[PDB]
Amino acid sequence: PRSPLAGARVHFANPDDAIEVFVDGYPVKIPKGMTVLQACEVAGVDIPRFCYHSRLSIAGNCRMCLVEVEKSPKPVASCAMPALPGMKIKTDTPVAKKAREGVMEFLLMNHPLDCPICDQGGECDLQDQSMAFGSDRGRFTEVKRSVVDKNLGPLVKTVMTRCIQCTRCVRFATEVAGVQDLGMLGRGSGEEIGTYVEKLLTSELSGNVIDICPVGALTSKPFAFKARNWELKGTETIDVTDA
Amino acid sequence: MDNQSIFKYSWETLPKKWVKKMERSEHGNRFDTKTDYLFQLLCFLKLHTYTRVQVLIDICGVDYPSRKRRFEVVYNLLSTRYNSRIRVQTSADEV
Amino acid sequence: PYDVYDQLDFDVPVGTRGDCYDRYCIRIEEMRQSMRIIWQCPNKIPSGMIKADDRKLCPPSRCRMKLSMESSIHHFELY
Amino acid sequence: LNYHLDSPDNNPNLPWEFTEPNKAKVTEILSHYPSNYKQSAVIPLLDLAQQQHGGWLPVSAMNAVANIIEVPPIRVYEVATFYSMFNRAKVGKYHLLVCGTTPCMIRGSRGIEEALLKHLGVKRNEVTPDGLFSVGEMECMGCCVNAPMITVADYSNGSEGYTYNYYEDVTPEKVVEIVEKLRKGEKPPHGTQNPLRIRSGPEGGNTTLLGEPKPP
Amino acid sequence: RRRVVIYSPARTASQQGSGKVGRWKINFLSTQKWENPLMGWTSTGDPYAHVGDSALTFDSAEAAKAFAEKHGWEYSVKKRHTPLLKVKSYADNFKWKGFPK
Amino acid sequence: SNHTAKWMQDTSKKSPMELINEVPPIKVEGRIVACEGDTNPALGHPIEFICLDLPEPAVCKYCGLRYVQDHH
Amino acid sequence: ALRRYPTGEERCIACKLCEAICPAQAITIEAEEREDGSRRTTRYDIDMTKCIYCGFCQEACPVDAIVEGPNFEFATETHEELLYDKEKLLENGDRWETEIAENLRSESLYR
Amino acid sequence: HFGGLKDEDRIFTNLYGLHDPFLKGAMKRGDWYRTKDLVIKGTDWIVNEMKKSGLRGRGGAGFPSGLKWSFMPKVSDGRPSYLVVNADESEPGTCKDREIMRHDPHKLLEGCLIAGVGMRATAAYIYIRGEYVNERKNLEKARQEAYAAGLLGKNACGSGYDFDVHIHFGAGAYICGEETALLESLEGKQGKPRLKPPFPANAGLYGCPTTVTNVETVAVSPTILRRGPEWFAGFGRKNNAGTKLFCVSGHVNKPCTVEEEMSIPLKELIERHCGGVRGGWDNLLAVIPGGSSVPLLPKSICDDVLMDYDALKAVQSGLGTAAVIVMDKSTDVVDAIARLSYFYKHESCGQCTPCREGTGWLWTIMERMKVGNAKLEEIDMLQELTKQIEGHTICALGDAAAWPVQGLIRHFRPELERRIRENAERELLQATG
Amino acid sequence: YDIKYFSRDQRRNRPPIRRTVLKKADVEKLAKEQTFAVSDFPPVYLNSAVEEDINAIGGGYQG
Ligand SMILES: Cc1cc2nc3c(=O)[nH]c(=O)nc-3n(C[C@H](O)[C@H](O)[C@H](O)COP(=O)(O)O)c2cc1C
Ligand code: SF4
Ligand code: SF4
Ligand code: SF4
Ligand code: SF4
Ligand code: SF4
Ligand code: FES
Ligand code: FES
Ligand SMILES: [Zn+2]
Repeated sequence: PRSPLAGARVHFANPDDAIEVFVDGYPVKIPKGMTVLQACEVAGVDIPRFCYHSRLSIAGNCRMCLVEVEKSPKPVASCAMPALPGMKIKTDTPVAKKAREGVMEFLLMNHPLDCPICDQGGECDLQDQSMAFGSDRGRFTEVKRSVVDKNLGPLVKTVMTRCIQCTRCVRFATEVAGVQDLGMLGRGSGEEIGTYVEKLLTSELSGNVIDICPVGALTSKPFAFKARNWELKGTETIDVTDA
Repeated sequence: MDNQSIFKYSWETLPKKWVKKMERSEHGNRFDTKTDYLFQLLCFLKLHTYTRVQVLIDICGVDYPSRKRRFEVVYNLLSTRYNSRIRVQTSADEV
Repeated sequence: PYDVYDQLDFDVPVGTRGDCYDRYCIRIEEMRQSMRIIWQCPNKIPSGMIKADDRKLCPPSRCRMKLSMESSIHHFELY
Repeated sequence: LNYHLDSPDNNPNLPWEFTEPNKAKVTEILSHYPSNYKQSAVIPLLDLAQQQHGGWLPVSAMNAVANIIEVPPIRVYEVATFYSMFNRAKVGKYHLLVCGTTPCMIRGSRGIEEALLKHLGVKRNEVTPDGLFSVGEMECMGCCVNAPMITVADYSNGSEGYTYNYYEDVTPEKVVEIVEKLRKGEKPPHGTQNPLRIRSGPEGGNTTLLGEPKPP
Repeated sequence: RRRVVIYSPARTASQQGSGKVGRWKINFLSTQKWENPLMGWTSTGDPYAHVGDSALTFDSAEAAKAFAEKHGWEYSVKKRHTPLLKVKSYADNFKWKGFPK
Repeated sequence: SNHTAKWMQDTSKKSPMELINEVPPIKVEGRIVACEGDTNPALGHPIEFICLDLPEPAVCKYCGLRYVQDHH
Repeated sequence: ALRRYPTGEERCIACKLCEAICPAQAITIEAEEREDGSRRTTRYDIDMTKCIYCGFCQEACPVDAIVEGPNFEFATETHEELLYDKEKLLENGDRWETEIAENLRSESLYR
Repeated sequence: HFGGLKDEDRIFTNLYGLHDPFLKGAMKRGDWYRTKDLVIKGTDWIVNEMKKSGLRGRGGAGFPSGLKWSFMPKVSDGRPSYLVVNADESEPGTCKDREIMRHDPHKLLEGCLIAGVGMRATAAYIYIRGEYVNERKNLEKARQEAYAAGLLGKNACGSGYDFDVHIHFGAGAYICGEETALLESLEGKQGKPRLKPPFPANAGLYGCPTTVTNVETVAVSPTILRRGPEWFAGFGRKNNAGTKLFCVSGHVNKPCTVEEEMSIPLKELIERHCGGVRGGWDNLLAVIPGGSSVPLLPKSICDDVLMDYDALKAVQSGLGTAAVIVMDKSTDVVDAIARLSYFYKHESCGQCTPCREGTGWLWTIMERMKVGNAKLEEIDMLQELTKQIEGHTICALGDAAAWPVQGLIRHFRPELERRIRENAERELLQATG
Repeated sequence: YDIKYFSRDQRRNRPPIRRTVLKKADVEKLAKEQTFAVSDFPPVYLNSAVEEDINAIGGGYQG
């Protein structure tokens, strides 16, 4: 008796057989090749993520969804980990807690410090994930790294100072959008995301890019600084422009 | 860590006919009872020569607009002689 | 005794025949006991920190908020 | 260095291609992979472009190779900017790279670096004008059991004559001699500068495999 | 009397959390605002301008429906979309194209 | 022209934008700077490390000071 | 008062933090991207009455934009005044910019 | 058993290349003898033989190569199979594979063929390093001569086994040394690693089953498979056996690279084959047994430690690539460690955040500690950061960036504390004026 | 210098709420096994007046 997150109608392509895994104790049923992250979801516990979107491909890139699966070595990336019958998942063990604390420590270490001007402040994943799962004190004094901002037409302006190298935008632009312009170039700490020939992005779904990109770097230009999120009310309607 | 004595004695000697829920937390000890015996229960207290409360501190209402029994009446009352306080919390609907 | 009050012994006067005069004398004796406490504090006040050790229930001070990074996140979320 | 082209005076998007022998070599290079996956050939092809433009690698060349392997140019940009052996800053006719890492530092490389830099007016990834001599620094290039080394890349005749050779067992006087011999003369015999030792081992009598091999 | 709409607010399109989904909530579709001529603040005259989504948060569509029916004002329940759960695979990410045609 | 027209009314003394354009660039020496003024607290403007690899000045996003790299 | 940098450049950056923490909701603030690029406030007003004087303003501000100067003699004869205008009169708080400054220095240590 | 390896048991009889070219048209003495029989003796026999020998993978992991080859799909399939040789040695201090490739290439080629058969592999790619233009020229000449002689191709030697081998230029980076990042950079994309749950035995190079083996093991494979696995197991120790070539360089009189048997006392190796240290156990301060990715070994420890996969692995370190470095008493050990950490900063490509950020941070802290501009709680913070990075990265370059500083603040705390104290005293003395 | 937020934040590290139901069987069992004693019923919190002076404490000074 444990409803999945948000309600999530699992498929059961072959409903005659389906594995079962122990998530934090009590068991849950799972289709053949479902990932550990979706198994935890079905069990009803959310796992912090940055570089995993249910509509794009997987990439163990942000390294924040770590859990410990007993019957295994120390760390495990939840996503991209295909569930096995009987593995002993565990999410709230000191190992996982410290893993999350350290990773958030590194992100917020080499992040910029401009929340009170950076819109998506009040909506930011990185912000909420840090406040809920990360530590409370930073230990860092030396100079950070900063890059120059970029223009991508009059729809998606970017202050790339805060491009935390998730490749969500890259994977979207190469899988769902269709046009391959965005790309991650550079090395090490000096790694930017930007078209190399200062071109624009002549495709639709770029608003979908600005929704995908969690931290507030790619943001809608015509909604530059007009409001935070906590200020305005949302009504759920349909569209009439398209068909 | 405050008044386990009075609460334990009161529960172990009460007529167990009219107690619907007991919670011995550390925030406050709760005797959730039925609205039909409330006067009976309170008159048991204030008179029994061990758990005599003798002072009623508060009668507050709480509103839960999602349950069939919409309201929640709560009586916070202490025992100045036995240095203890208990919270008798009853349910109550519209009329 | 919710707070430090133990280490702060005092008197707690009590009236013998409840009426206006005895409540009045109680009030004056309570003034004097409060003076006893107000002196006992500045003789024991243990110079140290204040208000917290977690910048998740208490906001960080100005220097940290404007120098460190996670201090700004916590100040923002907390306000 | 940088991660965004700035389109200088005469290098925005001028037309750029290969020669004819370079076309033949391009076919030969492209003939080593499954035709479905030709993206791999991006690593050798890129290099060829260098040897055709003097270690330059202009943006039109990246576009040309991206067109020759049928890929959106951003992937070729990624490849050409992630690695380290590709330069995009028109180094001089001769590039001089000095190694730095602990097993090669503690043999006295910093001296070679400082002396080579002082003999010219350059500043460590800078171009001595009359635009011969570019100098720069690199991480461990292997062979760090031999000596403090100095590698020289020669872009003189283009695809032919381009030569990327080491120079081991060096001392600042030998280095200044070598660089001026490169200017005036043409080619100094590379190697290890009078190896009283045997390459990649001891000095004099090698203490292994003394007389003759033998099939087991 | 007033027509009300009982829905469950969908997940925000900016974050990736889940602590705010599956929470039945009634809104009074009240929109009668105007611009205060002196300063420019947004005036109103509806007593139910904000209560429906400021304090009235219900546990389930059944409870919210019974409550609206009790106070009498007529309602019209909406639907709740839930994410379908497919199966993913890093191998499917690194699939293999066929032989040359 | 439009923002200062929306908020300011006097249009006799110069608007904030006009003053912050009247201040010239800084012409710093290295490649990265940090803008606060001259104190760490009591002057706000948290650390805002900003790159300087473009032939045009770089604004600071608080109290735009337009730092510029000096040499090549 | 709304201070500004020594360069004459305004301090406020429209975080909405003061408006969010206002326990009396006595602040209204509405911003827009300026022409030069930086973000500033198009309208900022505090209807002083509804603004009980609690202090949270000068604590929520990450750039010390808004502050409470030590002036208590403003006893106008018409409500509209105490509805301090759209940042304009608030900007004129800079007529105390010296005095206020002093206070801030003496509170940089323990605050 | 002990150290000291006779001349006849040695394998790489070319490591110096004077009377012995690459093409082996003059020196076919060693290789290509009867590979026809060794491939028509079936693949399962080859895997059994390797498992019986004990060839712990000489790349930096130590996996039992028998299992690693047995992991490939036994029953046939559709999509073909690929072997890939990881000739991308660029860990600072290793100069063995360079000599193997430059002087004795046909060893690597025949080993590639025999391992491709032993893995039911269809093709095989050797990923050379970038700045090896002359070595690459020699290797490519050798491969062309092997194709010309008909010894590597459709009918490999006399077997019906089809096999194509291909060289690939290197890039210039170092993360390409890793398994999955090697497969990636061979595809054509940037040199970044993959996630392990799709192990490169069912989803590898092109998605085909493809395994990556270091040039060491695949180059030693022919002679170990020919001379019988007992002659191989008769070396080293019980669980660690074989002949490995060390590349000793740093602060010795004679910097060298020579092949010995495992479990050889460092004293014996250094004092016997290489030149004795400038002062034999007198001014020798530190020793790094493995590559630059292995915690230190102070003087007191390394006097009597064996050199294998377990002895120093039990002490604290790991043999890794077996590139022993020595450092005298007149070389700032903290400066050497800082330089290594700077290298690791300059090589971590930066897919996932822990390695990238933490490595920049480690370099900064190590510089500040080199000058002496820190406190003691800062060295404890260094240990903490080390632990976090080591735990939670994608693959072993995080451990690489974490291990040396860990070993440093493990075996060298007193001198570091002394540096800090002296800087503090000098700062106070200067501030008093 | 050793930030570690769970061990510091023993908050949210509280045990779960434990519930139990009782029926007539358990009620009867507890009623039978239970037995009072002459002592430890509850304790009593007794306190009385003393009629103390004013100038006593610390010569009537310290506090
Ligand atoms: C940071 C890093 C550096 C590596 N460097 C090398 C290298 O120089 N040579 C190599 O063959 N493999 C290298 N690898 C890959 C591993 O050593 C891998 O286990 C090996 O290629 C296969 O092991 P085996 O062939 O010994 O069984 C590296 C891996 C990492 C994570
Ligand atoms: S996206 Fe902006 S608001 Fe969010 S933490 Fe990152 S910098 Fe702050
Ligand atoms: S700024 Fe956006 S695209 Fe860049 S790493 Fe961050 S979330 Fe990804
Ligand atoms: S907190 Fe400060 S700058 Fe930010 S919006 Fe308010 S007064 Fe304006
Ligand atoms: S002083 Fe307080 S009441 Fe006035 S607006 Fe500022 S935060 Fe609110
Ligand atoms: S250091 Fe680690 S996470 Fe980073 S590129 Fe290397 S294997 Fe990937
Ligand atoms: S979500 Fe699993 S690693 Fe980023
Ligand atoms: S350190 Fe210079 S060659 Fe390896
Ligand atoms: Zn500024």
